[PDB]
Amino acid sequence: ELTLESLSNVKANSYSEWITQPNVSRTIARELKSFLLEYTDETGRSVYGARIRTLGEMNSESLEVNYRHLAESKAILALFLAKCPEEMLKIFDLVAMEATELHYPDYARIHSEIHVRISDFPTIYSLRELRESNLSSLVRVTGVVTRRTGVFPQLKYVKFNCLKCGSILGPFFQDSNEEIRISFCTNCKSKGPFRVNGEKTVYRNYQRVTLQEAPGTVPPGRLPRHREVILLADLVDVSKPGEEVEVTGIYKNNYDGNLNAKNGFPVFATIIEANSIKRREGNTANEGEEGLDVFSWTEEEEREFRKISRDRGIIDKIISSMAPSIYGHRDIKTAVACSLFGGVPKNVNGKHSIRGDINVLLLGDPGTAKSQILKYVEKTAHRAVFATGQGASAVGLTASVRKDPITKEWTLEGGALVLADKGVCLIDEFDKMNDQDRTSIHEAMEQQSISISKAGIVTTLQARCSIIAAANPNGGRYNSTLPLAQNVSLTEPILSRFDILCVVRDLVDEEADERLATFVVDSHVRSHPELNARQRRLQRQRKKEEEISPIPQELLMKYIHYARTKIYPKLHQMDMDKVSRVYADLRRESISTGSFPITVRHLESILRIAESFAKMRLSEFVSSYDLDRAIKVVVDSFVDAQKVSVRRQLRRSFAIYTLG
Amino acid sequence: DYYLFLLRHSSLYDSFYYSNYVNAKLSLWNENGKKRLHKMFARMGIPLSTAQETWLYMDHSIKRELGIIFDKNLDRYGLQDIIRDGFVRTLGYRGSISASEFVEALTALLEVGNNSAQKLTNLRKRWVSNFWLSWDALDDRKVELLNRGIQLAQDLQRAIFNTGVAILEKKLIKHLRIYRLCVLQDGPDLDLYRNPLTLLRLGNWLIECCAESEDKQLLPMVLASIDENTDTYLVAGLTPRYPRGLDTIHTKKPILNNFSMAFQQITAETDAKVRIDNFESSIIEIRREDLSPFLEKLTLSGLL
Ligand SMILES: Nc1ncnc2c1ncn2[C@@H]1O[C@H](COP(=O)(O)OP(=O)(O)OP(=O)(O)O)[C@@H](O)[C@H]1O
Ligand SMILES: [Zn+2]
Repeated sequence: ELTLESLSNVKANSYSEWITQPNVSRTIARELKSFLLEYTDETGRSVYGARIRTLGEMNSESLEVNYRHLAESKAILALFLAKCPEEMLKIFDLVAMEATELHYPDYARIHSEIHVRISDFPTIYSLRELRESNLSSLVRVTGVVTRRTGVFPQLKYVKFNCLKCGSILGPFFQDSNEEIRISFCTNCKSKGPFRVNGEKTVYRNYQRVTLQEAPGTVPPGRLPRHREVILLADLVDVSKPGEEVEVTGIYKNNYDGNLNAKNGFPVFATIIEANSIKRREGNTANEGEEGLDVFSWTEEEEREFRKISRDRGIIDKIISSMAPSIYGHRDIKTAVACSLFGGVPKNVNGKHSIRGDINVLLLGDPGTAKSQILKYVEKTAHRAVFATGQGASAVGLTASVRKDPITKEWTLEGGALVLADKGVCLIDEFDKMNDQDRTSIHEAMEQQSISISKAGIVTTLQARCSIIAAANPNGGRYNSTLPLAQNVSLTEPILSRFDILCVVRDLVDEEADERLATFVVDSHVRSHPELNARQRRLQRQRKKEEEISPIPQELLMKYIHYARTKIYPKLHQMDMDKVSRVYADLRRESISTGSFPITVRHLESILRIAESFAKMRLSEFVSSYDLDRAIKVVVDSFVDAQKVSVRRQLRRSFAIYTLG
Repeated sequence: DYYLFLLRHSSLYDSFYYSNYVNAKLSLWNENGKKRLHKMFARMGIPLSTAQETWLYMDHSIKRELGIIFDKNLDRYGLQDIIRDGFVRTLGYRGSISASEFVEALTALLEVGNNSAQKLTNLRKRWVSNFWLSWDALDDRKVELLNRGIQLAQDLQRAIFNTGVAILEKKLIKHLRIYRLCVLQDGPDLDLYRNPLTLLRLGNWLIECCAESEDKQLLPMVLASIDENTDTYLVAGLTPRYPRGLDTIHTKKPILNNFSMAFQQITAETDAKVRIDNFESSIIEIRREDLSPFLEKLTLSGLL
């Protein structure tokens, strides 16, 4: 037997042969199993044991292992994995399955093999800087998905049969990029016809994708580069055409006759076999964080969620934690939080569908941090799409029709509203936009679907998306002596579809200006860029978050994701008379004096906001406090969009409902 | 056979989900119980996709070895009491039926099938009418009615579970010194609890949930349900029950029901507008106005 000290010295003048030796491969497996079983973090809890426990619960087929953990301890194995992926991964999958069969015996009846997904590889390359020295090694490459072939079954253990000797050949592992070539018989001793051994075989899922370089990475004015990526089983359909992705994989080469024929030199083709996939569409928090999905939670994190969810005033802290560095504008923050958490969709007897998402509009003076709030919402949301003004078209926010280059049949392609299904679409400068482009979202805002009838395609899509829009008033500035209908160009059909409207006014006030200036100067002071040091960095970065954020942002992201995924509150016991009276009063005080369209569509927004406030508390039933808070929000959103003449009377008239 | 709800006419996951004993032992009404059930199914070796198939079309190999899988795994989660022996009847090329499933189908047929005095009279007439529907299902010629009863039982158990989770999450059960009160005034589908059998179903769910609770007490429970059309509460008293798997040292003549004498004592002394006319003396119909005072008197009545 060998020791971790003995793996340092190498023989055979090649690392692959050194790894594949029988004596070395027995020490490697034992060391990998010890790493899997005995690793503990700072708090003292084994992480891979918990991951294995969750694997069986979720009926998963893959295990995620961080490269930093295996590099910090047993760094020689980390170097071996870095240089020689193919041989290390076969052993590591086997040891992973052996470790898994210590928590779930008889798990082989569910899945027969456990795959390992590597995460947080240190060195990141671009497609432009790939050379021949990276051949047969693990690489990390960012790109943009362009085209996807589709899922087909592929042979796994290939068999052959020869007729004159009737010989059956042993199973062959297919390279997945090179056809199995066999010409010699162990029995026939000569060339013979070979069959595929019809039936009695094992298949795998296979797919192929093309990655172009991201426009941000490409130097301005230069042509992009592309490469081909092969996705095997458990990795199919994860990436979608149009998204931006980061892939960790193995860089390989193969001989192509056409490439040699056209160029005129013995050049080879290259392709990447994908190992790990991470989505980066809309994510600017990629500067930090560890893992393949930063919106996923562990068991202790869920327990912490349920612990902090029962504190009184959780809603106040959640609201205060929205865009902490922006000063004031608490109504905007409340509307943003309500939109982010969202309502509950409904279907009554399978024939009547009711939408459950909140849309927000921000109409305000220039220089009031609306765009920064939109950027914060983009960063925090799980799925987010951004658009602005004249840069969007009718079919750029909807589905488009294209001729498939391969199949040559008319096909549907995605858009901004489809890329943000169960997400958020943000539209900055929503008033500086063509009417034909603006009117394309009428169906998606309410019916949450898209219908296309073009070139023989008659289909209906699904876009369960929420819209937060920012606009400027006529003349660039809001006239408080005029009603709303003469401060904007939008008509009733599009104004009715919005749930919350926030009018932002800039007024002269010495104390307010002094406080805002002090806050902004302190913020600029804070953000100036000037045990293990890598954790000293974390503690210093947490100290700065302590002042202005009641809860950390990374915790809040997982909190929002868990709340949206798991909770579905109901409305069993509530006061119908109060809501009916509020709706009737709001309808009466609109035609008499007002220019804010109120229909039945605004009655349901109160219930949606109540369900959102219930979601904020991780409660399964809506209480009276949440409904009262929703009524107060709706009433304050209507009173503050009036003329200065009647605002004082309307506020007094509507004040009886919001007694608390 | 097993203490599972309609095993041979539904999936395995459904049988484990809608069982009183499993729910009591694992607390499935919240997320932790569901996660524990998923972990159990993962450990046992049955894929989650296979456990959700119909019993007839379930994999033959899994069905053959179900007994060993139960025996070797059920002990870890405290569910070793679900294994028992029963009676199964088969007639030709038709299919097997157990006694438990038959009685649940009959009870489902009893429960649902087919100026306030007339309103109560029509309800009682319909309850009388359901008797012949349950009677017809005992004849071998009428099997479609038995299948209809099975479907009705599944729907009824789903509704009972849905109401019970709402009762348990909002803490509607009030712990008084002498008894525990539960009054259902608001919510959906309160028109199913106008029948005594459905209220007994919900009470059996709640008592089963309370018996396996670590809290050691034997207080009787009171369950009240409103009917808007009649403006009357239907009120039932339920006796406590020992845990199913508990030893025989406490075994005796079971806990006695003392609600009949208390109700008669309160009714005789005061001119309350109560109706004690059912065969079961523990079920009464009290007008809406009299509920809150009457219960107060019960608090001082004693014998509970
Ligand atoms: N409390 C605050 N109110 C307004 N602006 C603030 C505040 N704190 C900081 N700022 C800064 O003021 C600047 C003005 O913000 P911003 O550019 O979003 O304004 P805007 O008029 O809403 O933008 P746009 O026309 O792009 O929608 C930003 O640099 C922002 O960071
Ligand atoms: Zn041969």
